[PDB]
Amino acid sequence: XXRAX
Amino acid sequence: SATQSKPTPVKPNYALKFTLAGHTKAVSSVKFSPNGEWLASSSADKLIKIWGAYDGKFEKTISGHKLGISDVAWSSDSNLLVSASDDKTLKIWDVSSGKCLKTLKGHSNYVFCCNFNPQSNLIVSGSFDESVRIWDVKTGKCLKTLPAHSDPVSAVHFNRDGSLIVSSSYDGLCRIWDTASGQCLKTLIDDDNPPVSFVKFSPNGKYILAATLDNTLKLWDYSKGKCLKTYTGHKNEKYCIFANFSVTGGKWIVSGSEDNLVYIWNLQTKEIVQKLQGHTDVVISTACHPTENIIASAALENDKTIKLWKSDC
Repeated sequence: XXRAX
Repeated sequence: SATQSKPTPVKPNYALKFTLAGHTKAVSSVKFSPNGEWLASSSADKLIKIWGAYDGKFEKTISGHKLGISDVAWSSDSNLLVSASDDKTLKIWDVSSGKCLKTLKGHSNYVFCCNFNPQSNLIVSGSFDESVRIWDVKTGKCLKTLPAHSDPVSAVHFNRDGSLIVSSSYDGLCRIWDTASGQCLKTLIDDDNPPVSFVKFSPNGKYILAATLDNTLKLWDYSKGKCLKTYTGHKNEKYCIFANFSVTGGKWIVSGSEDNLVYIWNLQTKEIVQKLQGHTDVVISTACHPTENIIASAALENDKTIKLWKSDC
Protein backbone atom coordinates (compact mmCIF):
# COMPACT_ATOMS: atom_id res chain seq x y z
CA UNK A 1 2.70 -2.71 -0.71
CA UNK A 2 0.00 0.00 0.00
CA ARG A 3 2.77 2.60 0.96
CA ALA A 4 4.74 2.26 -2.28
CA UNK A 5 1.84 2.81 -4.71
CA SER B 1 42.23 39.29 11.02
CA ALA B 2 44.75 36.64 12.10
CA THR B 3 42.29 35.90 14.96
CA GLN B 4 39.30 35.11 12.68
CA SER B 5 37.89 31.68 13.50
CA LYS B 6 35.67 29.02 11.90
CA PRO B 7 32.20 29.56 13.45
CA THR B 8 30.41 26.65 15.09
CA PRO B 9 28.19 25.10 12.38
CA VAL B 10 24.45 25.83 12.51
CA LYS B 11 23.64 23.35 9.70
CA PRO B 12 24.52 19.63 9.43
CA ASN B 13 26.76 18.32 6.63
CA TYR B 14 25.30 14.94 5.83
CA ALA B 15 27.14 13.27 2.98
CA LEU B 16 26.51 9.96 1.18
CA LYS B 17 28.50 7.06 2.64
CA PHE B 18 26.81 3.87 1.33
CA THR B 19 24.15 2.74 -1.10
CA LEU B 20 22.41 -0.48 -0.04
CA ALA B 21 21.14 -2.50 -3.00
CA GLY B 22 19.13 -5.69 -2.95
CA HIS B 23 15.41 -5.10 -2.88
CA THR B 24 13.79 -5.90 -6.25
CA LYS B 25 10.80 -3.54 -5.85
CA ALA B 26 10.19 -0.22 -4.10
CA VAL B 27 11.49 0.06 -0.52
CA SER B 28 8.69 1.03 1.90
CA SER B 29 10.36 1.59 5.27
CA VAL B 30 13.77 1.71 6.97
CA LYS B 31 14.34 1.62 10.74
CA PHE B 32 17.53 1.49 12.83
CA SER B 33 17.65 -1.09 15.61
CA PRO B 34 17.51 0.56 19.08
CA ASN B 35 21.04 -0.83 19.83
CA GLY B 36 22.37 1.02 16.78
CA GLU B 37 23.91 -2.03 15.11
CA TRP B 38 21.39 -2.70 12.35
CA LEU B 39 19.07 -1.22 9.80
CA ALA B 40 15.92 -3.12 8.76
CA SER B 41 14.22 -2.39 5.47
CA SER B 42 10.88 -3.54 4.14
CA SER B 43 9.77 -3.65 0.52
CA ALA B 44 6.96 -4.21 -1.96
CA ASP B 45 9.08 -7.30 -2.83
CA LYS B 46 7.60 -9.07 0.27
CA LEU B 47 11.03 -9.11 1.96
CA ILE B 48 12.68 -7.59 4.99
CA LYS B 49 16.42 -7.06 4.75
CA ILE B 50 18.89 -6.42 7.54
CA TRP B 51 22.01 -4.30 6.98
CA GLY B 52 24.90 -3.08 9.12
CA ALA B 53 24.17 0.40 10.39
CA TYR B 54 27.77 1.65 10.20
CA ASP B 55 29.22 -0.30 7.24
CA GLY B 56 26.02 -0.66 5.12
CA LYS B 57 26.82 -4.39 4.71
CA PHE B 58 23.98 -6.69 3.76
CA GLU B 59 23.37 -9.16 6.62
CA LYS B 60 20.24 -11.18 5.80
CA THR B 61 16.85 -11.44 4.15
CA ILE B 62 13.71 -12.38 6.13
CA SER B 63 10.88 -13.85 4.06
CA GLY B 64 7.34 -15.22 4.55
CA HIS B 65 4.76 -12.54 3.80
CA LYS B 66 2.58 -13.33 0.75
CA LEU B 67 2.32 -9.74 -0.45
CA GLY B 68 4.39 -6.59 -0.11
CA ILE B 69 5.22 -4.95 3.21
CA SER B 70 4.51 -1.33 4.03
CA ASP B 71 6.23 -1.04 7.43
CA VAL B 72 8.64 -2.72 9.78
CA ALA B 73 9.53 -1.96 13.45
CA TRP B 74 12.01 -3.14 16.05
CA SER B 75 11.45 -4.34 19.63
CA SER B 76 13.25 -2.39 22.34
CA ASP B 77 15.86 -5.11 22.86
CA SER B 78 16.59 -5.25 19.07
CA ASN B 79 15.71 -8.99 18.97
CA LEU B 80 12.32 -8.84 17.21
CA LEU B 81 10.81 -7.14 14.20
CA VAL B 82 7.17 -6.72 13.34
CA SER B 83 6.08 -6.17 9.74
CA ALA B 84 2.80 -4.90 8.25
CA SER B 85 1.66 -6.36 4.90
CA ASP B 86 -0.85 -6.07 2.12
CA ASP B 87 -1.60 -9.72 2.96
CA LYS B 88 -3.71 -8.29 5.85
CA THR B 89 -1.35 -9.75 8.45
CA LEU B 90 1.50 -8.64 10.64
CA LYS B 91 4.32 -11.00 11.41
CA ILE B 92 6.60 -11.02 14.39
CA TRP B 93 10.11 -12.18 13.52
CA ASP B 94 13.08 -13.41 15.50
CA VAL B 95 15.85 -11.38 13.87
CA SER B 96 18.68 -13.83 14.71
CA SER B 97 16.92 -16.87 13.22
CA GLY B 98 14.82 -15.03 10.61
CA LYS B 99 11.87 -17.18 11.71
CA CYS B 100 8.31 -15.98 11.91
CA LEU B 101 7.27 -16.36 15.58
CA LYS B 102 3.63 -15.26 15.14
CA THR B 103 1.21 -14.15 12.47
CA LEU B 104 -1.21 -11.50 13.67
CA LYS B 105 -4.54 -12.00 11.93
CA GLY B 106 -7.68 -9.88 12.13
CA HIS B 107 -7.36 -6.88 9.88
CA SER B 108 -9.67 -6.98 6.86
CA ASN B 109 -7.54 -4.87 4.52
CA TYR B 110 -3.86 -3.94 4.00
CA VAL B 111 -1.88 -3.48 7.21
CA PHE B 112 -0.03 -0.22 6.68
CA CYS B 113 1.79 0.79 9.86
CA CYS B 114 3.10 -0.92 13.00
CA ASN B 115 5.12 -0.30 16.17
CA PHE B 116 6.07 -2.01 19.43
CA ASN B 117 5.49 -0.22 22.76
CA PRO B 118 8.67 0.61 24.76
CA GLN B 119 8.10 -2.43 26.99
CA SER B 120 7.72 -4.46 23.77
CA ASN B 121 4.89 -6.62 25.11
CA LEU B 122 2.40 -4.93 22.74
CA ILE B 123 2.23 -4.11 19.08
CA VAL B 124 -0.02 -1.51 17.61
CA SER B 125 -1.12 -1.63 13.94
CA GLY B 126 -3.11 0.53 11.56
CA SER B 127 -4.90 -0.65 8.46
CA PHE B 128 -6.73 0.30 5.33
CA ASP B 129 -9.70 -1.25 7.17
CA GLU B 130 -9.83 2.05 9.19
CA SER B 131 -9.05 0.36 12.50
CA VAL B 132 -6.16 0.33 14.93
CA ARG B 133 -5.39 -2.96 16.65
CA ILE B 134 -3.35 -3.69 19.74
CA TRP B 135 -1.73 -7.11 19.95
CA ASP B 136 -0.06 -9.21 22.65
CA VAL B 137 3.47 -9.99 21.54
CA LYS B 138 3.70 -13.20 23.55
CA THR B 139 0.49 -14.86 22.29
CA GLY B 140 -0.05 -12.97 19.04
CA LYS B 141 -3.68 -12.39 20.08
CA CYS B 142 -5.55 -9.21 19.28
CA LEU B 143 -6.28 -7.49 22.62
CA LYS B 144 -8.30 -4.55 21.28
CA THR B 145 -9.68 -3.24 18.00
CA LEU B 146 -10.33 0.46 17.97
CA PRO B 147 -12.81 2.05 15.50
CA ALA B 148 -10.10 4.57 15.04
CA HIS B 149 -10.83 6.44 11.85
CA SER B 150 -13.17 6.67 8.88
CA ASP B 151 -10.49 6.15 6.18
CA PRO B 152 -7.14 4.24 6.04
CA VAL B 153 -4.87 4.63 9.07
CA SER B 154 -1.50 5.91 7.92
CA ALA B 155 0.52 5.79 11.15
CA VAL B 156 0.49 4.53 14.73
CA HIS B 157 2.99 5.20 17.49
CA PHE B 158 3.33 4.70 21.25
CA ASN B 159 4.62 7.48 23.49
CA ARG B 160 7.74 7.01 25.62
CA ASP B 161 6.09 5.13 28.47
CA GLY B 162 3.59 3.29 26.33
CA SER B 163 0.53 4.80 28.02
CA LEU B 164 -0.68 6.56 24.85
CA ILE B 165 -1.02 5.74 21.16
CA VAL B 166 -1.22 8.36 18.43
CA SER B 167 -2.87 7.51 15.11
CA SER B 168 -3.35 9.42 11.85
CA SER B 169 -5.61 8.87 8.89
CA TYR B 170 -6.57 9.86 5.40
CA ASP B 171 -9.74 11.10 7.15
CA GLY B 172 -7.70 14.20 8.13
CA LEU B 173 -7.60 13.41 11.83
CA CYS B 174 -5.00 12.58 14.44
CA ARG B 175 -6.29 10.83 17.53
CA ILE B 176 -4.62 10.06 20.83
CA TRP B 177 -5.74 6.88 22.58
CA ASP B 178 -5.31 5.49 26.06
CA THR B 179 -3.46 2.20 25.67
CA ALA B 180 -4.94 0.51 28.75
CA SER B 181 -8.59 1.16 27.89
CA GLY B 182 -8.53 1.91 24.18
CA GLN B 183 -10.52 5.10 24.83
CA CYS B 184 -9.95 8.14 22.64
CA LEU B 185 -8.50 10.99 24.75
CA LYS B 186 -8.16 13.62 22.05
CA THR B 187 -8.92 14.35 18.41
CA LEU B 188 -6.75 16.96 16.74
CA ILE B 189 -8.63 18.86 14.04
CA ASP B 190 -7.78 22.37 12.80
CA ASP B 191 -8.69 24.86 10.02
CA ASP B 192 -8.84 22.12 7.38
CA ASN B 193 -8.59 18.31 7.09
CA PRO B 194 -6.06 17.31 4.37
CA PRO B 195 -5.13 13.60 4.76
CA VAL B 196 -2.71 13.09 7.60
CA SER B 197 -0.07 10.85 6.11
CA PHE B 198 2.20 10.38 9.12
CA VAL B 199 2.37 11.04 12.85
CA LYS B 200 4.61 10.26 15.77
CA PHE B 201 5.33 11.50 19.27
CA SER B 202 8.43 13.56 20.00
CA PRO B 203 11.03 11.64 22.07
CA ASN B 204 9.78 13.51 25.22
CA GLY B 205 6.14 12.54 24.38
CA LYS B 206 4.92 16.16 24.71
CA TYR B 207 4.56 16.93 21.00
CA ILE B 208 3.43 15.15 17.91
CA LEU B 209 4.94 15.57 14.49
CA ALA B 210 2.30 15.24 11.77
CA ALA B 211 2.64 15.19 7.96
CA THR B 212 -0.27 16.19 5.74
CA LEU B 213 -0.75 15.68 2.00
CA ASP B 214 -0.51 19.41 1.39
CA ASN B 215 3.29 19.62 1.49
CA THR B 216 3.35 20.42 5.22
CA LEU B 217 4.74 18.99 8.43
CA LYS B 218 3.60 20.36 11.77
CA LEU B 219 4.75 20.04 15.35
CA TRP B 220 1.75 20.05 17.73
CA ASP B 221 1.52 20.49 21.49
CA TYR B 222 -1.29 17.98 21.74
CA SER B 223 -2.02 18.73 25.44
CA LYS B 224 -2.76 22.37 24.39
CA GLY B 225 -3.96 21.17 20.95
CA LYS B 226 -1.91 23.99 19.39
CA CYS B 227 0.44 23.97 16.35
CA LEU B 228 3.91 25.12 17.43
CA LYS B 229 6.00 24.80 14.24
CA THR B 230 5.30 24.28 10.54
CA TYR B 231 7.91 22.89 8.12
CA THR B 232 7.51 23.42 4.38
CA GLY B 233 9.45 23.51 1.13
CA HIS B 234 9.34 19.80 0.33
CA LYS B 235 6.87 17.95 -1.89
CA ASN B 236 4.29 15.68 -0.29
CA GLU B 237 0.87 15.37 -1.88
CA LYS B 238 0.63 11.67 -2.63
CA TYR B 239 2.61 9.24 -0.50
CA CYS B 240 2.78 8.41 3.22
CA ILE B 241 6.34 9.54 3.84
CA PHE B 242 7.95 9.03 7.24
CA ALA B 243 9.43 11.93 9.19
CA ASN B 244 11.82 11.99 12.12
CA PHE B 245 13.29 13.96 14.96
CA SER B 246 17.08 13.96 14.70
CA VAL B 247 18.46 14.38 18.23
CA THR B 248 22.07 13.06 18.19
CA GLY B 249 23.62 16.36 17.02
CA GLY B 250 21.72 19.51 16.17
CA LYS B 251 17.96 19.30 16.64
CA TRP B 252 16.52 18.69 13.18
CA ILE B 253 13.33 17.50 11.54
CA VAL B 254 14.06 15.02 8.72
CA SER B 255 11.73 13.85 5.95
CA GLY B 256 11.64 12.39 2.50
CA SER B 257 10.05 14.13 -0.42
CA GLU B 258 8.37 13.50 -3.72
CA ASP B 259 11.11 15.50 -5.50
CA ASN B 260 13.54 12.64 -4.61
CA LEU B 261 15.35 14.61 -1.88
CA VAL B 262 15.83 14.18 1.86
CA TYR B 263 14.88 17.46 3.59
CA ILE B 264 16.39 18.51 6.90
CA TRP B 265 14.94 21.47 8.83
CA ASN B 266 16.10 23.28 11.97
CA LEU B 267 13.43 22.20 14.46
CA GLN B 268 13.35 25.62 16.20
CA THR B 269 13.66 28.06 13.31
CA LYS B 270 11.94 25.94 10.63
CA GLU B 271 14.72 26.76 8.15
CA ILE B 272 15.71 24.10 5.58
CA VAL B 273 19.31 23.41 6.53
CA GLN B 274 20.10 20.61 4.03
CA LYS B 275 18.64 18.76 1.05
CA LEU B 276 20.27 15.42 0.32
CA GLN B 277 20.51 14.60 -3.40
CA GLY B 278 21.00 11.19 -5.00
CA HIS B 279 17.82 9.14 -4.95
CA THR B 280 16.06 8.66 -8.32
CA ASP B 281 12.53 8.27 -6.96
CA VAL B 282 10.34 9.44 -4.12
CA VAL B 283 12.09 9.18 -0.78
CA ILE B 284 9.37 7.30 1.09
CA SER B 285 11.26 6.69 4.31
CA THR B 286 14.01 8.16 6.44
CA ALA B 287 15.31 7.05 9.82
CA CYS B 288 17.82 8.59 12.23
CA HIS B 289 20.40 6.54 14.07
CA PRO B 290 19.88 6.46 17.87
CA THR B 291 23.47 7.58 18.78
CA GLU B 292 25.43 8.65 15.68
CA ASN B 293 24.63 11.41 13.19
CA ILE B 294 23.55 8.95 10.51
CA ILE B 295 20.44 9.09 8.33
CA ALA B 296 19.06 6.20 6.27
CA SER B 297 16.81 7.01 3.33
CA ALA B 298 14.89 4.74 0.99
CA ALA B 299 13.11 5.22 -2.32
CA LEU B 300 10.38 3.90 -4.57
CA GLU B 301 10.35 1.71 -7.70
CA ASN B 302 12.64 3.76 -9.98
CA ASP B 303 15.37 3.55 -7.32
CA LYS B 304 14.84 0.66 -4.87
CA THR B 305 17.94 1.55 -2.84
CA ILE B 306 18.68 2.63 0.68
CA LYS B 307 21.30 5.30 1.29
CA LEU B 308 23.27 5.97 4.48
CA TRP B 309 24.41 9.55 5.08
CA LYS B 310 26.68 10.80 7.89
CA SER B 311 27.23 14.25 9.38
CA ASP B 312 29.77 15.82 11.74
CA CYS B 313 26.86 17.50 13.62
